[PDB]
Amino acid sequence: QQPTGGYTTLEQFAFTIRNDGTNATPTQFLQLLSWEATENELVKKTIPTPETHLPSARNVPGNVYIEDAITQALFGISAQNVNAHGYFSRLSALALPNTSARLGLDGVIYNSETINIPFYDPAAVANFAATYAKLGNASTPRYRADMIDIYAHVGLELAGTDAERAAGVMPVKRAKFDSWEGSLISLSRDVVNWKILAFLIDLCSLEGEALRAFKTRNRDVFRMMLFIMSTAVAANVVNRKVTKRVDRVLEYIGVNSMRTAGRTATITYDLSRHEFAAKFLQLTFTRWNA
Amino acid sequence: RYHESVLEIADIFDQADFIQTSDAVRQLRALMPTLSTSQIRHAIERIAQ
Repeated sequence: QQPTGGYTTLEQFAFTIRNDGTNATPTQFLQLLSWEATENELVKKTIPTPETHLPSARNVPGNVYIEDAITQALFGISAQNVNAHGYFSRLSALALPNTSARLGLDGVIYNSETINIPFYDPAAVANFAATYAKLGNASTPRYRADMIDIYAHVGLELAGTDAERAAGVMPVKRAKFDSWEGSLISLSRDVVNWKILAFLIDLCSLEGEALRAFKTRNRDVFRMMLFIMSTAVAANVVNRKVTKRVDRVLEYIGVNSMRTAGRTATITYDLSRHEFAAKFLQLTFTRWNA
Repeated sequence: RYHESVLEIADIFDQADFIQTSDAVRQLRALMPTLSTSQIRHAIERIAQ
Protein backbone atom coordinates (compact mmCIF):
# COMPACT_ATOMS: atom_id res chain seq x y z
CA GLN A 1 0.00 0.00 0.00
CA GLN A 2 2.35 2.74 -1.24
CA PRO A 3 1.40 6.19 -2.61
CA THR A 4 3.08 7.68 -5.69
CA GLY A 5 5.27 10.56 -6.91
CA GLY A 6 5.09 8.57 -10.10
CA TYR A 7 4.06 4.91 -9.90
CA THR A 8 6.64 3.72 -12.36
CA THR A 9 10.15 5.03 -11.72
CA LEU A 10 10.18 2.77 -8.67
CA GLU A 11 12.33 -0.38 -8.78
CA GLN A 12 9.76 -3.24 -9.05
CA PHE A 13 8.32 -1.47 -12.09
CA ALA A 14 11.19 -1.51 -14.54
CA PHE A 15 10.77 -2.23 -18.21
CA THR A 16 13.43 -4.28 -19.96
CA ILE A 17 13.52 -6.99 -22.63
CA ARG A 18 15.91 -9.17 -24.61
CA ASN A 19 18.23 -8.10 -27.38
CA ASP A 20 18.67 -11.61 -28.79
CA GLY A 21 19.61 -12.26 -25.18
CA THR A 22 20.59 -9.24 -23.04
CA ASN A 23 18.04 -6.68 -21.74
CA ALA A 24 18.29 -3.03 -22.64
CA THR A 25 15.50 -0.62 -21.76
CA PRO A 26 13.17 -0.45 -24.82
CA THR A 27 14.29 3.03 -25.87
CA GLN A 28 17.56 1.26 -26.57
CA PHE A 29 15.87 -1.40 -28.70
CA LEU A 30 13.73 0.93 -30.80
CA GLN A 31 16.76 2.92 -31.84
CA LEU A 32 17.63 -0.11 -33.98
CA LEU A 33 14.84 0.33 -36.53
CA SER A 34 14.74 1.58 -40.13
CA TRP A 35 11.96 2.97 -42.33
CA GLU A 36 11.76 2.88 -46.12
CA ALA A 37 8.84 5.25 -46.90
CA THR A 38 6.31 4.14 -49.50
CA GLU A 39 3.65 6.23 -51.23
CA ASN A 40 0.40 6.85 -49.36
CA GLU A 41 0.25 8.80 -46.12
CA LEU A 42 -1.34 8.25 -42.73
CA VAL A 43 -3.40 11.35 -42.19
CA LYS A 44 -4.30 11.01 -38.50
CA LYS A 45 -7.93 11.85 -37.80
CA THR A 46 -9.67 12.08 -34.41
CA ILE A 47 -10.09 9.31 -31.88
CA PRO A 48 -13.84 9.19 -31.14
CA THR A 49 -14.12 10.19 -27.48
CA PRO A 50 -14.75 7.05 -25.34
CA GLU A 51 -18.17 5.48 -24.78
CA THR A 52 -18.50 7.14 -21.34
CA HIS A 53 -20.93 4.54 -19.85
CA LEU A 54 -18.97 1.63 -18.32
CA PRO A 55 -20.12 -1.93 -17.45
CA SER A 56 -22.14 -2.49 -14.28
CA ALA A 57 -20.16 -3.65 -11.25
CA ARG A 58 -21.02 -7.26 -10.62
CA ASN A 59 -19.56 -8.85 -7.51
CA VAL A 60 -18.69 -12.19 -9.16
CA PRO A 61 -16.66 -14.65 -7.10
CA GLY A 62 -12.89 -14.71 -7.57
CA ASN A 63 -9.59 -12.90 -8.05
CA VAL A 64 -9.61 -11.12 -11.35
CA TYR A 65 -6.05 -11.19 -12.64
CA ILE A 66 -5.96 -7.93 -14.52
CA GLU A 67 -2.46 -6.79 -15.33
CA ASP A 68 -1.69 -10.20 -16.67
CA ALA A 69 -4.95 -10.59 -18.53
CA ILE A 70 -5.13 -7.15 -20.12
CA THR A 71 -1.74 -7.83 -21.56
CA GLN A 72 -2.13 -11.48 -22.45
CA ALA A 73 -4.75 -10.05 -24.69
CA LEU A 74 -2.98 -7.04 -26.09
CA PHE A 75 0.30 -8.69 -27.06
CA GLY A 76 0.00 -12.16 -25.90
CA ILE A 77 0.28 -15.04 -28.36
CA SER A 78 -3.43 -15.87 -28.50
CA ALA A 79 -5.72 -15.02 -25.58
CA GLN A 80 -8.31 -17.63 -26.61
CA ASN A 81 -11.30 -15.58 -25.45
CA VAL A 82 -10.68 -11.98 -24.52
CA ASN A 83 -13.52 -9.52 -23.74
CA ALA A 84 -15.83 -11.40 -21.40
CA HIS A 85 -17.13 -8.72 -19.04
CA GLY A 86 -16.50 -11.13 -16.20
CA TYR A 87 -13.02 -9.71 -15.65
CA PHE A 88 -14.07 -6.12 -16.30
CA SER A 89 -17.49 -6.01 -14.78
CA ARG A 90 -15.46 -6.80 -11.68
CA LEU A 91 -12.75 -4.29 -12.54
CA SER A 92 -15.49 -1.74 -12.76
CA ALA A 93 -16.10 -1.86 -9.00
CA LEU A 94 -12.70 -0.34 -8.33
CA ALA A 95 -14.10 2.74 -10.04
CA LEU A 96 -16.47 3.60 -7.19
CA PRO A 97 -16.24 6.33 -4.49
CA ASN A 98 -15.98 3.69 -1.75
CA THR A 99 -15.25 -0.03 -1.97
CA SER A 100 -13.25 -2.88 -0.54
CA ALA A 101 -11.84 -4.46 -3.67
CA ARG A 102 -8.23 -3.36 -3.57
CA LEU A 103 -6.07 -3.67 -6.69
CA GLY A 104 -3.24 -5.95 -5.63
CA LEU A 105 0.24 -4.71 -6.44
CA ASP A 106 1.22 -7.84 -8.40
CA GLY A 107 -1.75 -7.05 -10.65
CA VAL A 108 -5.01 -8.38 -9.23
CA ILE A 109 -8.30 -7.56 -7.56
CA TYR A 110 -9.26 -8.44 -3.98
CA ASN A 111 -11.80 -7.77 -1.21
CA SER A 112 -11.78 -6.09 2.21
CA GLU A 113 -8.25 -6.55 3.54
CA THR A 114 -6.28 -8.21 0.75
CA ILE A 115 -3.82 -9.27 3.46
CA ASN A 116 -0.10 -9.29 2.75
CA ILE A 117 -0.38 -8.10 -0.86
CA PRO A 118 0.59 -4.37 -0.82
CA PHE A 119 -2.10 -2.95 -3.13
CA TYR A 120 -2.08 0.42 -4.89
CA ASP A 121 -3.24 3.82 -3.61
CA PRO A 122 -7.04 3.58 -3.46
CA ALA A 123 -7.34 6.94 -5.20
CA ALA A 124 -4.92 6.39 -8.10
CA VAL A 125 -6.59 3.15 -9.06
CA ALA A 126 -9.91 4.95 -8.67
CA ASN A 127 -9.18 7.31 -11.60
CA PHE A 128 -7.65 4.37 -13.43
CA ALA A 129 -10.51 1.87 -13.62
CA ALA A 130 -12.66 4.90 -14.38
CA THR A 131 -11.72 4.62 -18.05
CA TYR A 132 -10.08 1.25 -18.51
CA ALA A 133 -13.28 -0.43 -17.46
CA LYS A 134 -15.06 0.92 -20.54
CA LEU A 135 -12.53 -1.38 -22.12
CA GLY A 136 -15.01 -4.13 -21.33
CA ASN A 137 -17.31 -2.65 -23.96
CA ALA A 138 -15.35 -3.12 -27.16
CA SER A 139 -17.25 -6.40 -27.43
CA THR A 140 -20.78 -4.90 -27.80
CA PRO A 141 -22.11 -3.75 -31.27
CA ARG A 142 -22.73 -0.11 -30.46
CA TYR A 143 -19.36 0.50 -28.86
CA ARG A 144 -16.78 -1.16 -31.13
CA ALA A 145 -13.67 0.99 -31.37
CA ASP A 146 -13.52 1.18 -35.19
CA MET A 147 -9.78 0.25 -35.62
CA ILE A 148 -8.23 1.29 -39.03
CA ASP A 149 -8.37 5.05 -38.14
CA ILE A 150 -6.81 4.33 -34.78
CA TYR A 151 -3.80 2.62 -36.37
CA ALA A 152 -3.19 5.85 -38.27
CA HIS A 153 -2.46 7.26 -34.90
CA VAL A 154 -0.35 4.39 -33.69
CA GLY A 155 2.08 5.28 -36.44
CA LEU A 156 3.20 8.89 -36.47
CA GLU A 157 3.06 8.05 -32.81
CA LEU A 158 5.56 5.15 -33.14
CA ALA A 159 7.67 5.96 -36.12
CA GLY A 160 7.35 9.29 -37.71
CA THR A 161 10.25 11.45 -36.55
CA ASP A 162 9.44 13.93 -33.79
CA ALA A 163 7.80 17.24 -34.73
CA GLU A 164 8.37 16.96 -38.49
CA ARG A 165 5.98 14.04 -38.86
CA ALA A 166 4.23 14.94 -35.59
CA ALA A 167 2.25 17.29 -37.81
CA GLY A 168 -0.65 15.03 -38.78
CA VAL A 169 0.86 13.17 -41.77
CA MET A 170 3.58 10.86 -43.09
CA PRO A 171 4.20 7.88 -45.48
CA VAL A 172 3.57 4.31 -44.39
CA LYS A 173 7.01 3.16 -43.50
CA ARG A 174 8.03 -0.39 -44.06
CA ALA A 175 10.10 -1.24 -41.12
CA LYS A 176 13.04 -3.49 -40.92
CA PHE A 177 15.85 -4.35 -38.46
CA ASP A 178 18.72 -6.72 -37.60
CA SER A 179 16.85 -9.54 -35.86
CA TRP A 180 17.74 -12.94 -34.43
CA GLU A 181 15.43 -15.75 -35.55
CA GLY A 182 11.99 -15.89 -33.98
CA SER A 183 12.77 -12.30 -33.03
CA LEU A 184 9.37 -10.63 -33.08
CA ILE A 185 7.61 -13.21 -30.90
CA SER A 186 10.38 -13.83 -28.44
CA LEU A 187 10.36 -10.04 -28.03
CA SER A 188 6.58 -9.90 -27.52
CA ARG A 189 6.72 -12.30 -24.69
CA ASP A 190 9.43 -10.46 -22.91
CA VAL A 191 6.57 -7.82 -23.06
CA VAL A 192 3.67 -10.10 -22.06
CA ASN A 193 5.77 -10.46 -19.01
CA TRP A 194 5.94 -6.65 -18.48
CA LYS A 195 4.00 -4.92 -15.59
CA ILE A 196 1.51 -2.74 -17.42
CA LEU A 197 -0.74 -1.29 -14.71
CA ALA A 198 2.24 0.42 -13.17
CA PHE A 199 2.29 2.32 -16.46
CA LEU A 200 -1.43 3.14 -16.71
CA ILE A 201 -2.36 3.74 -13.08
CA ASP A 202 0.41 6.32 -13.33
CA LEU A 203 -0.81 7.53 -16.74
CA CYS A 204 -4.40 7.99 -15.53
CA SER A 205 -3.37 9.78 -12.36
CA LEU A 206 -0.30 12.05 -12.27
CA GLU A 207 -1.56 15.66 -12.03
CA GLY A 208 -0.53 17.77 -15.01
CA GLU A 209 3.05 19.13 -14.83
CA ALA A 210 4.20 15.78 -13.54
CA LEU A 211 2.09 14.07 -16.20
CA ARG A 212 4.17 15.65 -18.98
CA ALA A 213 7.40 14.95 -17.24
CA PHE A 214 6.09 11.31 -17.17
CA LYS A 215 5.03 11.30 -20.83
CA THR A 216 8.63 11.99 -21.70
CA ARG A 217 9.96 9.40 -19.34
CA ASN A 218 7.93 6.60 -20.95
CA ARG A 219 7.93 8.05 -24.41
CA ASP A 220 9.82 4.91 -25.33
CA VAL A 221 8.38 2.38 -22.99
CA PHE A 222 5.11 3.40 -24.66
CA ARG A 223 6.33 3.32 -28.24
CA MET A 224 7.70 -0.12 -27.51
CA MET A 225 4.36 -1.08 -25.99
CA LEU A 226 2.75 -0.86 -29.39
CA PHE A 227 5.58 -1.56 -31.76
CA ILE A 228 5.36 -5.24 -30.92
CA MET A 229 1.60 -4.54 -30.76
CA SER A 230 1.26 -3.03 -34.30
CA THR A 231 3.29 -5.78 -35.89
CA ALA A 232 0.52 -8.06 -34.83
CA VAL A 233 -1.58 -6.34 -37.53
CA ALA A 234 0.95 -5.17 -40.19
CA ALA A 235 0.44 -7.35 -43.29
CA ASN A 236 3.38 -9.28 -44.60
CA VAL A 237 6.53 -9.66 -42.55
CA VAL A 238 9.47 -11.44 -44.13
CA ASN A 239 13.10 -11.58 -43.67
CA ARG A 240 15.26 -9.50 -45.93
CA LYS A 241 18.57 -10.90 -46.43
CA VAL A 242 21.66 -8.67 -46.19
CA THR A 243 25.21 -9.92 -45.51
CA LYS A 244 25.04 -12.93 -43.18
CA ARG A 245 23.01 -10.81 -40.77
CA VAL A 246 19.26 -11.09 -41.22
CA ASP A 247 16.85 -8.18 -41.26
CA ARG A 248 13.21 -8.69 -40.32
CA VAL A 249 11.08 -6.65 -42.73
CA LEU A 250 7.56 -5.52 -41.77
CA GLU A 251 4.94 -4.92 -44.47
CA TYR A 252 3.65 -1.49 -43.40
CA ILE A 253 4.06 0.07 -39.99
CA GLY A 254 0.79 1.97 -39.62
CA VAL A 255 -1.60 0.42 -42.10
CA ASN A 256 -3.55 -2.10 -40.03
CA SER A 257 -4.51 -4.80 -42.52
CA MET A 258 -7.21 -6.53 -40.48
CA ARG A 259 -5.58 -9.92 -40.98
CA THR A 260 -6.62 -12.77 -38.68
CA ALA A 261 -4.73 -15.91 -39.72
CA GLY A 262 -1.69 -17.12 -37.83
CA ARG A 263 1.72 -16.06 -39.09
CA THR A 264 4.87 -17.46 -37.59
CA ALA A 265 7.11 -14.47 -37.51
CA THR A 266 4.66 -12.74 -35.17
CA ILE A 267 1.64 -12.56 -32.89
CA THR A 268 -1.77 -12.69 -34.55
CA TYR A 269 -5.05 -11.17 -33.65
CA ASP A 270 -8.09 -13.46 -33.74
CA LEU A 271 -10.92 -11.29 -35.10
CA SER A 272 -12.35 -10.37 -31.70
CA ARG A 273 -8.86 -9.51 -30.46
CA HIS A 274 -8.88 -6.55 -32.85
CA GLU A 275 -12.15 -5.73 -31.42
CA PHE A 276 -10.21 -5.47 -28.15
CA ALA A 277 -6.91 -3.82 -29.14
CA ALA A 278 -8.67 -1.35 -31.32
CA LYS A 279 -10.63 -0.26 -28.25
CA PHE A 280 -7.69 -0.30 -25.87
CA LEU A 281 -5.81 2.09 -28.14
CA GLN A 282 -8.73 4.38 -28.44
CA LEU A 283 -8.44 4.95 -24.72
CA THR A 284 -4.70 5.12 -24.22
CA PHE A 285 -4.47 7.56 -27.08
CA THR A 286 -7.33 9.79 -26.15
CA ARG A 287 -5.49 9.88 -22.83
CA TRP A 288 -1.87 10.24 -24.06
CA ASN A 289 -3.12 13.37 -25.72
CA ALA A 290 -4.22 16.16 -23.39
CA ARG B 1 58.20 -22.62 -53.86
CA TYR B 2 54.56 -23.65 -53.40
CA HIS B 3 51.82 -24.00 -50.82
CA GLU B 4 49.34 -25.02 -53.51
CA SER B 5 46.13 -24.08 -51.77
CA VAL B 6 42.44 -24.21 -52.20
CA LEU B 7 41.48 -20.53 -51.51
CA GLU B 8 37.78 -21.24 -50.76
CA ILE B 9 36.30 -18.81 -53.30
CA ALA B 10 34.16 -17.03 -50.68
CA ASP B 11 37.35 -15.39 -49.42
CA ILE B 12 37.39 -13.29 -52.58
CA PHE B 13 33.79 -12.21 -53.20
CA ASP B 14 31.95 -9.98 -50.75
CA GLN B 15 28.40 -10.62 -52.09
CA ALA B 16 28.22 -14.27 -50.99
CA ASP B 17 24.73 -14.87 -52.45
CA PHE B 18 26.20 -16.92 -55.33
CA ILE B 19 29.14 -18.54 -53.58
CA GLN B 20 28.15 -21.92 -52.14
CA THR B 21 29.49 -25.32 -51.01
CA SER B 22 33.27 -25.26 -50.28
CA ASP B 23 37.02 -26.47 -50.56
CA ALA B 24 35.55 -29.61 -49.19
CA VAL B 25 34.55 -30.52 -52.82
CA ARG B 26 38.11 -30.36 -54.30
CA GLN B 27 38.98 -32.76 -51.54
CA LEU B 28 36.41 -35.18 -52.94
CA ARG B 29 36.67 -34.78 -56.60
CA ALA B 30 40.38 -35.06 -56.20
CA LEU B 31 39.54 -38.69 -55.28
CA MET B 32 37.10 -39.48 -58.06
CA PRO B 33 39.03 -41.43 -60.74
CA THR B 34 38.70 -39.04 -63.72
CA LEU B 35 35.62 -40.28 -65.57
CA SER B 36 34.67 -40.23 -69.24
CA THR B 37 31.34 -38.97 -70.59
CA SER B 38 30.23 -42.58 -71.19
CA GLN B 39 31.39 -43.33 -67.63
CA ILE B 40 29.18 -40.65 -66.10
CA ARG B 41 26.16 -41.71 -68.04
CA HIS B 42 26.59 -44.83 -66.05
CA ALA B 43 27.29 -43.32 -62.62
CA ILE B 44 24.15 -41.21 -63.02
CA GLU B 45 22.02 -43.96 -64.54
CA ARG B 46 22.82 -46.15 -61.57
CA ILE B 47 22.23 -43.52 -58.89
CA ALA B 48 18.90 -42.59 -60.28
CA GLN B 49 18.22 -46.32 -60.24
